Amino acid sequence: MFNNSSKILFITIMIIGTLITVTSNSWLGAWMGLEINLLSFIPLLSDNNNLMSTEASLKYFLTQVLASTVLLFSSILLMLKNNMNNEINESFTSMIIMSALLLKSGAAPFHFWFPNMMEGLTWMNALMLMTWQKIAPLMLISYLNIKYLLLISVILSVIIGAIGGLNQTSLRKLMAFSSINHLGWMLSSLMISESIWLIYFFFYSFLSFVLTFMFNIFKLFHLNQLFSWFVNSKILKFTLFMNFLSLGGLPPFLGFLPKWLVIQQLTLCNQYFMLTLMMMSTLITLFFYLRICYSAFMMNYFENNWIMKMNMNSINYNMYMIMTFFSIFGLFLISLFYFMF
Amino acid sequence: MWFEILPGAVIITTLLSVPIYAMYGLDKLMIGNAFRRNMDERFSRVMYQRDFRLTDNPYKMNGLDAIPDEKTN
Amino acid sequence: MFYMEFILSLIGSLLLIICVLVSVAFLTLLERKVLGYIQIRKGPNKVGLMGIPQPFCDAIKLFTKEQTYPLLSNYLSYYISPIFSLFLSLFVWMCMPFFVKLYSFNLGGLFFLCCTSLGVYTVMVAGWSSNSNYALLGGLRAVAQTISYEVSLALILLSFIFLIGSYNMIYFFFYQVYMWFLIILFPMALVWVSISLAETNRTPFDFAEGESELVSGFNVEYSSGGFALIFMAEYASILFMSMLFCVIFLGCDVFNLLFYMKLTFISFVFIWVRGTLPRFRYDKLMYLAWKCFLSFSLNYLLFFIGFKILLFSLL
Amino acid sequence: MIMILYWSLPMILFILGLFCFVSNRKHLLSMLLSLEFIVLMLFFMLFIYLNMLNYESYFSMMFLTFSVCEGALGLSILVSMIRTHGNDYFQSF
Amino acid sequence: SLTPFLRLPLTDLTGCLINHQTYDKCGKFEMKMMECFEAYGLERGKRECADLISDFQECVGMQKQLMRFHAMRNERYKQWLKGERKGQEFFADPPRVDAY
Amino acid sequence: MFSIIFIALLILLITTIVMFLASILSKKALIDREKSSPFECGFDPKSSSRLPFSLRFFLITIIFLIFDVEIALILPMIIIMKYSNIMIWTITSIIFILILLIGLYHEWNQGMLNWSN
Amino acid sequence: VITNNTTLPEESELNVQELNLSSAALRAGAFHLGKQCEQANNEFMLCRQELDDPRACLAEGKAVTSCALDFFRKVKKTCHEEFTQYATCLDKSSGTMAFSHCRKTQGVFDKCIKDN
Amino acid sequence: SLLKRAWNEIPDIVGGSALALAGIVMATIGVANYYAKDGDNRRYKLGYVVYRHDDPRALKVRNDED
Amino acid sequence: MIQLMLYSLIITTSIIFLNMIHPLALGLTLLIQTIFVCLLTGLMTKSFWYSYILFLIFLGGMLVLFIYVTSLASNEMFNLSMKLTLFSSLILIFMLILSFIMDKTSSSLFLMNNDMQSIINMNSYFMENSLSLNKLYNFPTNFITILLMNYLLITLIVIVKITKLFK
Repeated sequence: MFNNSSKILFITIMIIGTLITVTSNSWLGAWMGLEINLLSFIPLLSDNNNLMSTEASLKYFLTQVLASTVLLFSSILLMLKNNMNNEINESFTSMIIMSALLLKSGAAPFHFWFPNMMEGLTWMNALMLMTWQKIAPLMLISYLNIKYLLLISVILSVIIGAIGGLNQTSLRKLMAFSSINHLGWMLSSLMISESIWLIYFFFYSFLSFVLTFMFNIFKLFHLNQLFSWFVNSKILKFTLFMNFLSLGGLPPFLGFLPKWLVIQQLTLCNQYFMLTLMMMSTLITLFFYLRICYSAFMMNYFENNWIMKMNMNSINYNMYMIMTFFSIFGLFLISLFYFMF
Repeated sequence: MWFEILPGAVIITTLLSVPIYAMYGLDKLMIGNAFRRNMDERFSRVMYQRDFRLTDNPYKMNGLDAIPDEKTN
Repeated sequence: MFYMEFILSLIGSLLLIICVLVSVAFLTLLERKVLGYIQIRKGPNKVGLMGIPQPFCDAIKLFTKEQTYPLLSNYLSYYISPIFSLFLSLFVWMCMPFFVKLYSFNLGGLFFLCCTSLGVYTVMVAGWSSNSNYALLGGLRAVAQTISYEVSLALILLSFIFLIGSYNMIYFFFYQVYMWFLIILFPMALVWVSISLAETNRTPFDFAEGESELVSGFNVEYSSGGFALIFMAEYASILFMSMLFCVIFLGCDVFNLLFYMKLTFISFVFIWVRGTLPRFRYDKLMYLAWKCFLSFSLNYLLFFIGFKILLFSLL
Repeated sequence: MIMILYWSLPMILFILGLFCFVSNRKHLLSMLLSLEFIVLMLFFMLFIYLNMLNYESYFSMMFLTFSVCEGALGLSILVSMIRTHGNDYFQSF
Repeated sequence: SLTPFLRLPLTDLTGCLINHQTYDKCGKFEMKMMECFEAYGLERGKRECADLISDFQECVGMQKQLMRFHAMRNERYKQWLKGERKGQEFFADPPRVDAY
Repeated sequence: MFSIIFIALLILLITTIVMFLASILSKKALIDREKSSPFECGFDPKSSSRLPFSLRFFLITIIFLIFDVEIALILPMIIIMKYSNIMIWTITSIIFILILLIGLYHEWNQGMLNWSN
Repeated sequence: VITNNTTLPEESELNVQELNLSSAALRAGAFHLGKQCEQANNEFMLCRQELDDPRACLAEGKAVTSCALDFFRKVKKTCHEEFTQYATCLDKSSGTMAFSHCRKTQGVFDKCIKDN
Repeated sequence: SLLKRAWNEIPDIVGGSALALAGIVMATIGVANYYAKDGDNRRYKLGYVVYRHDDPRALKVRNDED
Repeated sequence: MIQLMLYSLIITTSIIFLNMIHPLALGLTLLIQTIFVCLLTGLMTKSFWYSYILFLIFLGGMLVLFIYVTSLASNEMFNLSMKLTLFSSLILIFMLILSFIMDKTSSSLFLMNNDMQSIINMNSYFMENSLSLNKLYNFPTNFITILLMNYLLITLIVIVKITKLFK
C-alpha cells in the first residue's frame, strides 16, 4: 500500500496466489498458485511513474515465467515416470524441480537476476520481494529432498552472498547480497527441519521488514546518504543502527536467537563442516555491516550545512522503532517463545 | 418490370440445390441407399463395425434369411 | 462398403466446391442487377443475353490483366494471403449440415467459430505484405472490426446451442420440425444479421475494404489474380452466412427447395442492406459491439439458461 | 524405452525452445515468441499425461487460461516499454 | 499426494483438484494405496506400499506391461531380420474387429 | 478427421494451382521503377510509413482475450447441463454471467473506451 | 497379462451360434424382441455389471443369444414380408436409422404380429 | 428522475435487464419445481441400469408412466 | 501415416522456427505449429473438443497480439530463401519415407481414443464431452473455475495498470 488503491488489490491477489502454493496438494496446484503470484506482483514492481521499475519488470517476468515453465514441465515428468506425486526416491526426475524453485527464490548459482532487480525496485517493493516472494518456492523446496543440491546451494549461498556485499555501494544491491547469505541459512535449516526453518524465516522477515522500512522512511539510498542523513542528536543515529548488527545476530541484538536455533539443530544433525563454512562467511556479512555503521558508532561527524531539520511519517516512524526496540532487547523474551520444543 | 432479376436468383438457387441431389443420386445408385450411415456416436460406430464385418458392404444389409434355415432339434 | 464411403465423401466435397465457386462468381451479377434496381438503374443487361455471362467476362479480364507485384521481393508473401483467405471461405462450408451424410461433423458450432475467426490473419498479413499505409490502416481497422464482433458472435451462438441441446447443428432441424425459430428469437435475428454482416465486412460495417475513406483498405495494393481471389473469397463468405442464417432461423430444411429459395432471399437481403444503409464510425461501432451487443447477448444467455432449467424441471 | 518412443518428441522440442529463448535477438520479441512455442509444447506434455487420466482431462483449461495470461502480461510490459523509451530494444539493456 | 504443511481452508480448492480415482480401473488401486498412506503416514507408508505402489503404477503407468510388448514385437522383427519369418509367417492372424 | 484433412489439402493444392495458372496466363510487362511504389493517392510516399505502435488496438484485443477465454469456460454448459447436479450447475453458471454484467456496467461508469486519446 | 496358469474356456464352449443379422435387421425387430427375452439379458448382464470376470457369464450369454435366435425363427416362420419391408424402410429411409420415417410399415408389421 | 432517465438513455439495457431478472426468477421456479418430484430418481436412465430386488435404489424406482 | 508424418511436420517446422529471425517469420512459424499441435493432441484424445478450444483461444485470439505487436515489420519484407525450403522439403521426404518404413504400431501412441476403448464400456456410449467436462462445474471442484474468471478479471485490472503509463 504505497500510493494507489490498486496496491491493496494486487497484494490481496498475490496473497491468495501464494497461499494456494503453500496449501497446494499437488504439484499442478502449486504451479497454479505460483503463476497467480507472478501476475499479482508484476504491477506493483512495474510502477508506471519512473523508468527503472519497468526494466526490473521484464527481468522479473522473463525469469519467473521460465521458472514456472520448467517447474510444471519437470513436475509432469516426475509425476509421469513415477505416476505419483511422492516419488519413491529422488532421481533425475526431481533435481530439475529444485533448480526451478531455486531460481524462483534466487538461490546461490541462480541469483544474478536478483541484484540487477534491486536497482529498479523501490524500498517496500524490494522489501516485499525480499520477504514474501521467497515463501512459496522455499516451502516447496521442503517437499523436494535432494541433499546434495541443497548442500551446493548452501555452500555457495554465502560465498557470493557476502563477497558481493563487500563490493556494493548501493543499498539496493547490499540488501540483495545480505539476503542471499541469509537465504543460505534458511536452505540449510530446511534441509535439517521445517519448524526451525519456519521460525528462522519469520525472524528474518521481521528483521528485514524493520530494516528496509526505515530506509523507506528516510529514503537513504547510498552510503553517502547514510553518512549525510541529519539527526538532531547523532545519538539515535546510533541507537537506531544497532539493528545493522542484529543482522549478524550478535547475542545482545535478537538476531542471535534464530541463528542459535538453526545452529543447535543443525549440529544435532552432525553436519559440522557445513556450519563452519556458513558461519565463517557470517563474519563477512557482519563485516560490511560495520562498514555501514561507521556512520553512527562514532558521533559528531562532518555533515552537510543546508539541512536544519529532519522529518518523516508518523505512521511509519511510530511502527518502525517499536520493531527496533525489540531488535535491541529481544533476548529476555527467551521464555515467551515456546515453539522450539 | 422485375423478371429481370429472376435469371440470376433462379441460377444461383439451382446451383446450390444441385449438390444435395448429387449426393442423393450418387448414393442411392452407387451404394444401395441414399443416406450414408452417420457415425457420430459410439454405438452407431460399433454397429457400423458389426455390419462392415458381417459383410464387406454394410449397406448390403442381410435380411432375416441370414438366420440358419433350421435346427433339427 | 467402406471405400464407397470415402470416394463419395471426396466427390461431394469436390462437387460442392465447384458449385459454391461458380455460384458466388455467378451471384456477383445478382448483386449488380439487384442493386441496379434498388437505385433506379437498369443494371447489367448488355453482355451475352441480359448480362448473364457478365461475371465470366470479369474473370477473363482479371486473369489476363498482369500482376503488378509490389516491391521486388514480396512476391510470395503478397501471393500467399489470397490463397489463405479463399481457402477459409470455401473450406468453412464442409461443416454445413446435411441429412444426407457428408460428414458426421460434430462440434460444428465450434468449427464455425474457428473458421470465422481465422479471417483476421488473412486480412492482416495481406495488408502487411502490401506495405502501404493506406493498406495498413485498412488491415488494422479490418482486424479491429472482426475481432470485436467475434465476442458477441460466440455468446449469441450459445443461446441457440442451449435451445437445441447440443453442438451438433443437425438438431436445428429436429427442433424446428413444427414452427420456425425466427418467430421465437426475433431480436437475435436482427443482431445475427449485423454480426454476420460485420464478419463479411459488408456495409454498414464497411471499414475493412471500404471506399471514400480508405481507397480500398487492404485491397488497395492487389493486382488482378490476387484481387479476384479476395473478391471471390468475400462472396463465398456472404453466401455461407446466408446459409447459416437459413439453417438456424428458417427451417434447416436441406431437402426442400424452399430452403434454397430462402438462401437467395437472405443473400438478397444482404444486398438490400448494401444499397440502403450508410456506414458507421469507428468508435460508434465499438460501442455497438461491446456496450450494446455484449450486454444483449449476456441477458439472453441468462434468460434462456433459466428457461431451459425450467424446461428441464418440467421434463 | 517408453519415454524414448513416446515422451521423447516433447523433450526435443522443449529443449530447442529454451535454447532459442537464450539466443541472441535484436529485441525481446523473439524471446516472447520463443517461450510461446514452449507453452504449446508444455501443453503437449500436459495433455498426453491428462490423456493417461480418464476425466482429469479438463485441466487443459486451467493451464491454458494461466498460460495466455503470461503472454498478455508479457506483451503488456513490452508495449508499455516501447512507449516509455520510444523503444524496447535490447540495446537499451 | 505430497502433504500441504498448513492445511488451511484453501487446500479445499486444489486438494480434490484432479483425482485419479473416479471412473478409473487404476482408481481401485489408488484406494488400495491411499488408505495405507493414511494408515502409515507418508514416510513409513512409502516404505510399506511395495505391492500397492507397484500395481497402482503399473495400471496407469503401463510401464511393465507395455515394455513387455515392445520387446515382444521387437523379437518378432529380430527373427525376421535373421530370416526365420518369411512373407507369410511374418504376421499372425487379425483379431476380429468386434473384439476388445 | 483425416478425411477433412485430405480434402483441405486437395483444395489448397487446387487453389494454388489456379493462382499458379493465372500467374502464367497474365501477360508480363517490363518492370518500372515507379510501377512498384506504394499507393499514396499519386503523391510520393513519405518516410518509412511504418505506423506508430503507440495506440489502443492491443488493449481492445486484450479485452478480446479475456472475454475470449471466458467464452471458453462457458462453452461446455450445453452438454453438462443434462448430467451435472442442478444447484451447482445453476448457481455456478448464473454467477459467471452476473459477474460479467457487473464488470461491464461498472466498466461503463469507468467508460474506458471514451479515452482522452 | 494372461498366463498359462490362468483358466480360460474351451474352444467348443465358445463355439455357439450367433445372429449374423444386420443393424437394420436387429433395430427393426428390437421392441417386440426386448420384452420376450429380457430375463435372459437381465440376469445375464446383471452378473456382468456386478462382476466383470466374463469367464462365468459365458453360460448365460449362450442363453441370451439362443433366446434371440428363437424369437427371430418365429418371426421368420410367421411374418416375413411385413418384417422385411419394415427393415427395408428403416435403413433405406434414413442414414440415422430412426423410427420416425416409416411408421406406416411399422404399423402394418405390428398388425401381422397382432394377428400371429 | 433516474427511472425515466435510464429508460430514455439506455433502452436496450433496460429491456435486457428486465429480461435477466425475469429469467432468474423463473430459474428459481425451475429448481423448486425440479425438487418437488425429487428430480433424481429420473424416469429414464442413461446406459443399462439394473438392480437386484430390495436394493434401496430398487425400492425407489419410479413406477409411474413417464 | 498421419501420426508420425505429423511428428515429421512438427520437427521440420521446429527447425524452421529456430532458424528464422524476422519476427513475422517467427510468428508465422508459430501459426503452423499451432495447427499441427491441435491436430496431434486431437488424435490421441477422446475427441477434438479441446483441440477446437485451444485453437480459438491460443491461435484465434491470442496470437493476434503477437503478430500485431510484432508488426514492426523490420521496416522491410522477407528475403525468402528457397534453400531452407528445399532442405525443409528434403528433410521432410526421407523422414516421410522412414515414416513409411517405421513399425506401423509400436511407433504409435498407446492412448485410448473413443474408438480404442472396449465395446463393453457402458460409459463410452454418452456424449463425448459430457463425462469429461463433468467436474469442471459439479462440486467441489468447480470453484476453481470461479478463480479462473476472477483471475481474468484481475488480469484486466493489471493490463490497464501497465498499459496506462501516462498514455
